[PDB]
Amino acid sequence: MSYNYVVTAQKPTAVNGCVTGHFTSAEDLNLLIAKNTRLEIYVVTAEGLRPVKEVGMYGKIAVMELFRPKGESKDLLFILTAKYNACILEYKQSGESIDIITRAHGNVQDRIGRPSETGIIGIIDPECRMIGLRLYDGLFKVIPLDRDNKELKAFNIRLEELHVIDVKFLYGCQAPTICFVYQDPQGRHVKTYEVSLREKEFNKGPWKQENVEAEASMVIAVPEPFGGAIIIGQESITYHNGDKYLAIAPPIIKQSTIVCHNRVDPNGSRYLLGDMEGRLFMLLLEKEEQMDGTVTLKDLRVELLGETSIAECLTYLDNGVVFVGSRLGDSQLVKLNVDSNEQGSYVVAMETFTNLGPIVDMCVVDLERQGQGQLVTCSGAFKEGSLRIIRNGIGIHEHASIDLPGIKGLWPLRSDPNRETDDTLVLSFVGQTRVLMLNGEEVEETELMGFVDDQQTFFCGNVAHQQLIQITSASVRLVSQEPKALVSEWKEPQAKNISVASCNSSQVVVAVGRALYYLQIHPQELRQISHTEMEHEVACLDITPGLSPLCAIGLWTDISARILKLPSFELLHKEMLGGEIIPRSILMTTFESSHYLLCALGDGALFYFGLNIETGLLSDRKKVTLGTQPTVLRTFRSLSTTNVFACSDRPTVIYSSNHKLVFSNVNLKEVNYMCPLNSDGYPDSLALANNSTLTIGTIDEIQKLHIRTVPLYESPRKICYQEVSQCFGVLSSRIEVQDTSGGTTALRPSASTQALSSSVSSSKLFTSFGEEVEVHNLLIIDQHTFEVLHAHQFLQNEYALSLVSCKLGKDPNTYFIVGTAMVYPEEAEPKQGRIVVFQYSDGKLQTVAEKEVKGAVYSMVEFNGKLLASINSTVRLYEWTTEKELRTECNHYNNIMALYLKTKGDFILVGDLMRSVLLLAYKPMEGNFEEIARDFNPNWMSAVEILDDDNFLGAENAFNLFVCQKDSAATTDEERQHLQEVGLFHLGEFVNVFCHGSLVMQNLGETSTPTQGSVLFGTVNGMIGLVTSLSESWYNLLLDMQNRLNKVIKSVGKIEHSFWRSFHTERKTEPATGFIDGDLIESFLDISRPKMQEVVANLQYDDGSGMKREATADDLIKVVEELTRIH
Amino acid sequence: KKPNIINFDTSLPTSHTYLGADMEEFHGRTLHDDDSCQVIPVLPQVMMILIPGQTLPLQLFHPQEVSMVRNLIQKDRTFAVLAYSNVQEREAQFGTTAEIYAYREEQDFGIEIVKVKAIGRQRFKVLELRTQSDGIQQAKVQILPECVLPSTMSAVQLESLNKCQIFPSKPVSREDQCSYKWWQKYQKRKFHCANLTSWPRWLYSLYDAETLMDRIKKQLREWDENLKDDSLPSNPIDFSYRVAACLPIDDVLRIQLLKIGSAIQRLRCELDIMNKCTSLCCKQCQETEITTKNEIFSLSLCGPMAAYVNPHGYVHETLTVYKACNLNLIGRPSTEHSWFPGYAWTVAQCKICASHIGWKFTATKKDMSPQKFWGLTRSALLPT
Ligand SMILES: N#Cc1ccc(N2CCN(Cc3ccc(COc4cccc5c4CN([C@H]4CCC(=O)NC4=O)C5=O)cc3)CC2)c(F)c1
Ligand SMILES: [Zn+2]
Repeated sequence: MSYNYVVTAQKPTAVNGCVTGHFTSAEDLNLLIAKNTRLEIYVVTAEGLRPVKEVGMYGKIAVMELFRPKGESKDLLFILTAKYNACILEYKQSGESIDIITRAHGNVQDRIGRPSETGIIGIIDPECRMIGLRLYDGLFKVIPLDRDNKELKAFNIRLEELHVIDVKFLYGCQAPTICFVYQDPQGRHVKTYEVSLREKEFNKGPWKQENVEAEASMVIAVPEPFGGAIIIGQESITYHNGDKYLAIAPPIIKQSTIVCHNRVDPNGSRYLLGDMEGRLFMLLLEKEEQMDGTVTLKDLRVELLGETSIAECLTYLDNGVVFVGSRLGDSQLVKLNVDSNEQGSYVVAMETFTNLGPIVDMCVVDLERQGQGQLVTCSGAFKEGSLRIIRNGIGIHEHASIDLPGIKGLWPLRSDPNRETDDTLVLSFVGQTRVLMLNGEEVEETELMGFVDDQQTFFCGNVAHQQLIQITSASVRLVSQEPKALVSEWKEPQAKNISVASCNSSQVVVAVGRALYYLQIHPQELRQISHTEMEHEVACLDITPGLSPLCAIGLWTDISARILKLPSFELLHKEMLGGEIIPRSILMTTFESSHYLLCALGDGALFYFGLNIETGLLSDRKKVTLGTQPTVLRTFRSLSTTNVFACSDRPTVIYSSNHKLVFSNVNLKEVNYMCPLNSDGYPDSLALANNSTLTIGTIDEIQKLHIRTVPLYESPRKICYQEVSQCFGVLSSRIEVQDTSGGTTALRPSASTQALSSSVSSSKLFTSFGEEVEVHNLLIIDQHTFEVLHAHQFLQNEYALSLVSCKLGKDPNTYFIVGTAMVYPEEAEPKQGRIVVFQYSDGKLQTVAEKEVKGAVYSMVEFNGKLLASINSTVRLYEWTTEKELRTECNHYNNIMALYLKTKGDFILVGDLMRSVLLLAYKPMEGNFEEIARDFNPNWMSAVEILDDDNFLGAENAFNLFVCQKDSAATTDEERQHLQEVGLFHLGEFVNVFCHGSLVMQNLGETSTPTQGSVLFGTVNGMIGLVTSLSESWYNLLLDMQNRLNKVIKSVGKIEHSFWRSFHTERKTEPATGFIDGDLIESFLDISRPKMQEVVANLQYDDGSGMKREATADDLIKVVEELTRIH
Repeated sequence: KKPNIINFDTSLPTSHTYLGADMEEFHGRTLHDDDSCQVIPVLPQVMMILIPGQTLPLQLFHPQEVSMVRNLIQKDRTFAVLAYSNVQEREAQFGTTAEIYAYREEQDFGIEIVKVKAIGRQRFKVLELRTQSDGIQQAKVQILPECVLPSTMSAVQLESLNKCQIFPSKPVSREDQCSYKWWQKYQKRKFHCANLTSWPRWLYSLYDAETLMDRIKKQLREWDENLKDDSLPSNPIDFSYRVAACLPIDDVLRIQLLKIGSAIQRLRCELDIMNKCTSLCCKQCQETEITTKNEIFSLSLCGPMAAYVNPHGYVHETLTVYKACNLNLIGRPSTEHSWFPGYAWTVAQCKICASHIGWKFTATKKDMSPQKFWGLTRSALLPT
């Protein structure tokens, strides 16, 4: 009775494994990346990575490797799923149809067995004879690799060592040999076995057991001619080959432990290492020893290359390029240049691939456009912690791109007879004025006859009477278009330098200093019309049509918009709006089918205003924050009607439906200067000149989600938004080492140590050299510039758990309430905490209130003007007294720690980490809490959210989602006090946070939409989901269409969708119920027309009277597009 | 407060040589399929919540129960003990199945008295209490399953820091600066993936299995000087059952811990009780202190509490305290059926209500604990 619909709004981004090899073809070099359920195949080239495929598998990739058996031209890919679905895939392409066929497939799980603590290990014999899997304690599962083994039948061999840490296959053995490190009460040991396929049991290893370091972690198999293995611990790296033995204890690696590695040489001469805090090491093997042709090791020199992102998987691409795959940071693509050494670093970054995970907290705010949501997350951890802003934007598709050295302005130019086709573009450097003619895809530039090479051009468009005016600071020169020769050139009347010149179809206004001239356009003549003088400096000018009934002017100091008659100096209107800085650019247009004038100041802000077509001025006062850089407003006709481009640090497109000018944030980092373009190669396109380069292309649909970063260099824990202060309150923590002086010195410049104003908590309500202690701060961050406006540091040994931004009682002020807990290493469960009420005003954080509680404040919410707190296992309600002091009102004692508190009306949903969901109701007529329903089931819960007054949604172990519903209409008390569970789903992601909101425009639409509500959830891998409700009829229709799609869509690896989505747990599995896979329903648009017809034959589509058994095919297209429009 | 010399050879009390010596033993174990309904006889005249793993001695005299024991042994060897609530007269909804391992039949006194020992094995729920006219009612029993959960970091773990999740053994044993420092790095390295989630490391330590068992072991050793691995199981399930058996708690709390189906929740509950429990008072009075919290020791490998049978068949759970308070003794110290091999019991009574709080176990030899052993029972003992 839940009938929900779950969809993914942004695919996972965190990388949990990457390989390279000749996968697409034997000649290409491919980089395969698994992010979770997605496998991305890129091709390594000199410029970088060129994506080739994105394929979504029906499971979480636990293991992949590339192997090439005999008789194969290109590598095959063995992928094992977290549900123990093994498969072997092969790339196959025919010109344009790109297919990954499944060579083999099969589930390899065991009926009984506890999965290993160290997890799944998947290794492949270097000679490609077998696949070894360590899935379970005390059992090595072997898959023979034969052409006839298309079902992947495997046998278990007993391992007597239950605690196996790391195992790999050795290189250069006549028969398959494994080497592994295991734990015994005597310590850690390294051992080797000889796996025999015929006998189906182990044998005696070539070199017997040797004792190793007590903290030996990883084994790496050195290939021929060295052989043997290298075991790396926390303090030493040892090389074993039987008789041959080496061991080193370098002090450079004692700081942190190595967690990842990747060979860089085909002969294994050098290796690449990465550690927990993110620095690259470089193991070196010396083959200087050669007695009688045998190559033997001689040293284990280790070199530190530099510092990178916190890496989970390393990989060496061709020509000194390393893809640093981060999971809790951002993916990188660095260079191992050994000659740069700018300050002692061997690495320099080339690219940076975005990674939203792990999303620890998130919030929805209407930053720019009212009604449309914007997502602000808390991504990364340690030094990669950041605030990430996710937005729907009208992405721009680029057709032809030619780099430019930061052009300072562009304008389309035509050097052909008038045919509505502009094959030229006059650039504008700082003082130079180049012109590049591009009839097709040409990029060569030739100087125009009518304009000098360097004259500091301001305006260069199409002059009247079939000419082309190429203006400059010195004089306004117009050159005849067809003759391509000058016909007129009028000098400035004041003989000064012209800064701002505006040209229209028939009238031109050029301003120098504080005086301007209006000139009419005449055939082969520049006939001056009049001249005028301004009281202050002319900051900007604009004449929008061809004689305009008004002119635009701004003051450098006063900064007031002045409008006056075009052919004279007679003023017509004026208005001053703030005037904080000089107005960067002012322009007027009729995008909304009405006369509107907009101004953009130097701070990036924009002020719209209204104007009359004939004569008259309107106010239409509104403030918009486009960006933090000057905005060069422009108009391009290749649009709906006119639209507007606001190029800034955050570019925007202004578009008005009836009378409300909405903003569409273009999906680009920076645009600087923009222009239209009507060239033959890219008709009705736009040419943008970014700071670094330039491009020419068109616009696209809203099918884009843009992520803008704000690095903090520390872990952000919780985030909240305060509207009245226009600020963000984010909790964060930094790691500081305990020096031998009684203090705590930091490790790197963090956002807490680089704020404008700083504070240290001072309350009186109540070791070893090298220990790391966590220091917690509350940062106040501006919502426009994203600069840390304040950083409050809490007491020592105080962990701040929760944070809410809300107003309490009758007090008009809004506060930040932070709940802390004093944690000490000696004691396990905190005994005392602190609820602190801050109030941000005038750029200063002041402690309004302090309350001392006996326990840890795990969560707080705003329950109808009364703060609802969870102190340990007791839920307490506080009233904000008129003396600005919290007062206890009601208590309720539970047997669980209220980790999760979610309210909707008068319904407190309480949870713990043991999936013990409890429901409470606050009866106000008496003032105490009452228990309504309860659902106790031992399992790990990650999050919980109240979908509505009856259904509650949560996430639990094995990456599952569940929906519990209370039957308030039950006539029996035991059922009334019980929460029936009515929905199960295997999401495949670990959800940390749920929040109500939507990232698309909130339009009522009268008829509304079949989906009711919207809840967004954030996962560890960096995937944002979206769950909505459905009616019974739509749920049934979508279920039928899903079952019919499962027989048409062929998945890679041939994993059944029912198995993949079935509610999974270590102890018990059930089929998915009450949940509709949005990804599958949305994939129905991508199938071919014969498959389109195969899917739909008897769905009984119509529900509004009749059934219409034909059901068509475009009706389901309309339904699926309606479901697509919701995210 | 008798430290150091605790010389008793503390394994005889868990052998019950008072209940016969040449006791016939039974080979091994059994197993009941999970989430299944079986028919189990209920032996009557027993009112106690038997935690799994807890030994229960029994003397049975009446012919019906003797014949019931006989036909049980010849067909399986399992019967049912019901966790009776505060209300008597078959007001039970949960219980545990006790399996026989020790048997003897005596023809003495012209009767076929049976001396039999059992240990609980499984946990169950009664659907309905069917009554049979013979006198030995059989219940239809639903096997309540045992839940064991993986590591809380297993879901959110990183695939690289997995080989760093096998810790070297605890250094030396039960030594300071070898625990407070070892546990800090253990927590730091085990829950490093708690940064990806929304909770601190210590919170996940509050739901860890090793950490909770360690805290219980520390507090228990603070009570009695335990021999480190003095039969304390490494398995969290068995450790939880042993600790639940040995806690001096009232009946409602035992029923509550019996309801709990996961080891971690049971351990958290046990810490809550034994951190919130200080005094034990006389139930019949609820006004007089006979005990305290720090004064609890163990002559049994099963802990400070054990089940013993008097020669009349009644079962008593006994708690050991150094110096009991507000108790008066009557009668010469006698040793006919003392459950401890070497002491002489004297019955003790409350200084006001005069209820059988327990016994004083005076010594006989001189290389013993001298006349300082109060084995107080639970019949009048409520936690306060
Ligand atoms: N139908 C039928 C039927 C048939 C036969 C029955 N037989 C009757 C005769 N019984 C022999 C006998 C009787 C009496 C004693 C004295 O001991 C007693 C007496 C009463 C209570 C307690 C004790 C000891 N004691 C504690 C003190 C603390 C400690 O350390 N250990 C203990 O045991 C008690 O609590 C010794 C032997 C054998 C059984 C029958 F009783 C029923
Ligand atoms: Zn009394």
